Amino acid sequence: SQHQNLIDRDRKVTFHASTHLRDFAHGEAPGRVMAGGEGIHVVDKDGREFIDGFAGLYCVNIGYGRTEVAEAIHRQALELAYYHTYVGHSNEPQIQLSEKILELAGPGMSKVYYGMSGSDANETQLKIVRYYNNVLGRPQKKKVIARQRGYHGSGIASGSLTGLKAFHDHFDLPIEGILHTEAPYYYHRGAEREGMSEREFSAHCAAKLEEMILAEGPETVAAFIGEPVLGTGGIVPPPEGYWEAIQGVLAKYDVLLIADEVVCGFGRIGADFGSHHYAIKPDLITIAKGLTSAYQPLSGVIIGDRVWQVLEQGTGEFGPIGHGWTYSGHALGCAAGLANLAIIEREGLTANAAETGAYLQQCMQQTFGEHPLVGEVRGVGMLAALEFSPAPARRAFFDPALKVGPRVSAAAMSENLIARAMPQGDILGFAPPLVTTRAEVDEIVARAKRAVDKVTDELTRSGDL
Amino acid sequence: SQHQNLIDRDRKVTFHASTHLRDFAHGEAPGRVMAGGEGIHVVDKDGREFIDGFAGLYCVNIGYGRTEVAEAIHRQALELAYYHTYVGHSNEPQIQLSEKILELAGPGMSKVYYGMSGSDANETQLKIVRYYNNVLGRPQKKKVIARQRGYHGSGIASGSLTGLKAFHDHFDLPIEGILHTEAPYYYHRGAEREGMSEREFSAHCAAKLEEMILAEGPETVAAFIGEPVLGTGGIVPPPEGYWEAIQGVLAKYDVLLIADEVVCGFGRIGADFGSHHYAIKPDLITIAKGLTSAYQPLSGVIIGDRVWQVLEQGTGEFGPIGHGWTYSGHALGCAAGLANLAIIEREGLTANAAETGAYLQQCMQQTFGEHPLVGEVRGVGMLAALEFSPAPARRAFFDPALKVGPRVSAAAMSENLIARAMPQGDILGFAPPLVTTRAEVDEIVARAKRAVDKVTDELTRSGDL
Repeated sequence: SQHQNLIDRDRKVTFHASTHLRDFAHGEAPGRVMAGGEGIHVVDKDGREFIDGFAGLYCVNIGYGRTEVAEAIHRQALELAYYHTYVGHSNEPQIQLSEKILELAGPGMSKVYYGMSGSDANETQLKIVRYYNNVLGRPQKKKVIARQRGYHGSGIASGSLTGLKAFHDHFDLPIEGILHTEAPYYYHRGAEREGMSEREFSAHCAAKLEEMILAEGPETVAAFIGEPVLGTGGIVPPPEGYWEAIQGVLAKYDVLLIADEVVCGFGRIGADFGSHHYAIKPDLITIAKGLTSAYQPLSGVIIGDRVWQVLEQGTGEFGPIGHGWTYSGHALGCAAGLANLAIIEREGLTANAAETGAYLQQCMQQTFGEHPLVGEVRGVGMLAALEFSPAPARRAFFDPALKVGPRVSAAAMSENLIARAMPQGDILGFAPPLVTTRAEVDEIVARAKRAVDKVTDELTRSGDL
Repeated sequence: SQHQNLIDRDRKVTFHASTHLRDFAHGEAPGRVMAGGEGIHVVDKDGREFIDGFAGLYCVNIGYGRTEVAEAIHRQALELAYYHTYVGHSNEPQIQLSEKILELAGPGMSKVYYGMSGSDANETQLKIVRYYNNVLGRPQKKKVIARQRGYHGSGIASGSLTGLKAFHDHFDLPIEGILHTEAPYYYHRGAEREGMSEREFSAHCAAKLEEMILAEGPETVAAFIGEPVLGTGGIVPPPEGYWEAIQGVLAKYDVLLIADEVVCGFGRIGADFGSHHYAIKPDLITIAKGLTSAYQPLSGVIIGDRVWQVLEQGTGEFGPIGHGWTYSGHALGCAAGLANLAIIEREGLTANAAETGAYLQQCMQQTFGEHPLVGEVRGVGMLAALEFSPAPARRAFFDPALKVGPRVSAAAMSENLIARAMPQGDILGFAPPLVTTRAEVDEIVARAKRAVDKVTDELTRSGDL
């Protein structure tokens, strides 16, 4: 077919993200050319239509095929596609978008700096943290604490913040000065902690954070970064009491709080930001993904009042800040951001994420809460996940070599449903577009059920369950 | 005016690249809202029209106002704006663009990996170098040598590669494992080396590189990164013999070569790549800017055959590579890339850059070669620069406090010419669009002369010459 001819051309020329590079180049690993889509559906080059239960990568939040966004980009392209935004230069969409972002983020947020990826936004965060402490005369106050199973990007420094092995192994990461405290992941607590409640587990996490700060010396610890809800690390809502306990420790030691809102931002869990939902009061916020629904690459750092004041002090002392990306503030990116945010507001998609997301949780709990392959059903808003187990009542894990998670994802693909096998475990993840309806939730759940049942039967017959 | 009211809105909400953040927020530093443009001209919100002698930031290479590129973006947006390109997934523009990129880069280049900025492409390069040596069982062979005054981006690791103070000071950079050898900058050689010819200075640079490699231990040195011609570090063509001597040293010690083509790529110096012009045979190539002429954010890493072979070996051993950006391979970015490259080909812009670029060099030499303020006139292709001096014959440098470079750039702005004051010196830089005609060169030069003469008269009167 034309589809396979295109794949075979691609094998000769493209290094793809998260791909078995040898097997893809040599024809053993599969490819797929995506060609269209509308709503929650994406279509491949053969015309095969899938329900995209993952919205790309937690990002096609307003759905596919938004002509309205294409027209917004085009109107701006016929005026000015690009000029730099260095040294006080701007474009009108960028100015308007900064206003809209700050309105959504709320009081306490001061300014926006633009990039193109969540990874580059976290590079910017790290430079800000270093500059902040140098300006304040605290040259040792520089270490940054992330968490096991956090996901913060895929570069050298941003990938050091990430707490997943795939982004460190063979790359000599993390770099110096980046530390990892406990995964905020109750279902993975040790067997010895079976009896812990969520709140006791949160207390344990806060105690370990405080111990880390004290062992390192509080005068050396600058910042803590966390997603409100773990995304790529497993779609894991925080345990009861977690954010209140963590914030108390950070305040005790004057440690900055960076909320990584790349997944949770702009409606994903039923609030404007995950920080709003969980009563997190960050000093700095990372955004991307749902900022433009992926129609253009755009990222942001939202700088709070406290840090901004010190950025003013530093530039007063030392001059213009030594930071910039050529495409920072790209007018077409900002035009897409404006159109995307206007659609979210006009269509009430944050409320749909809250209400239909609650329905998603209800349907997943009903369908999978007593399934013999499912150790945990979890989620919040338009995020959900199923973590598989050979013995749910014991929170047992499968031998990773059985590839249970990947196999369930592949079985879902055979039901024409895209749902992601999450890394470092056996977990089927869901992050559907925020336009998803209750009827579409029912169809996603029904297809997922057939896929989980199929792999359950295979594992029964092979003696692995 | 409406323009200043827009700027004043922006002062309250946006952190700009390379901006005096305090003075801009408080109304004491200027802004400018850019709103339109066609060809070599860019227009602000008041309708004031400038010749952009810097093509944005060395990047609007096919000129402003290309409705053809807007239409290509729009056509693809009506099909599919975005799906991820992870795990062997692709889109048709991405496949086509990989083929076109490799055709231009030439034999020996094998694959393309996509990002959004030159900075993120150099993050990828660093991960590749680490992975390569770990797979080969050389865990110690990891150091990366860049050069003083090189520019490789503005992140943590990418900014560590950069060899300019603004991207290090107050940020605690460079990170460990990154070294800086001699600036490839003949006019800045020490007074103790006044008598060196360019070839002698190149031999000196190669000797200092060998000295560094031997002092570090060759078994600990993994790679060397360089722009063929320094861009942001001063618009500095390499001295005669430089790339021949450096490449011999790198082969002698089994050090990989990364050519950073973000500025020189896609016609800027009159060849498809700067490496072609200077007979550089790199193992890895970084690309951005002229890849899309800034119409969409897009970057690339081009991986050569020998590095690709080890990426295959490593993925064969360890599985899919732990690297990805959400927006890698964005279909609208690749569509703009294809339209941009087709325009460069159809209009013969690489040849224009060679031919009209040579004319630019001649005009700059004739107008400024004996100008009392100009210590050096230099350039190649469509890159040119004037470095100012209080005594050209001594290669003397101004007290930076006089701000000669910034003053000349501001005087050029008063002639409605954008030409950049380069960092860390008194240098007026030029990187006009590759469509620039000979008559446009004459007008650029004439406006620059008026600006240079104005500041010369000020400094003559004040006794600073």
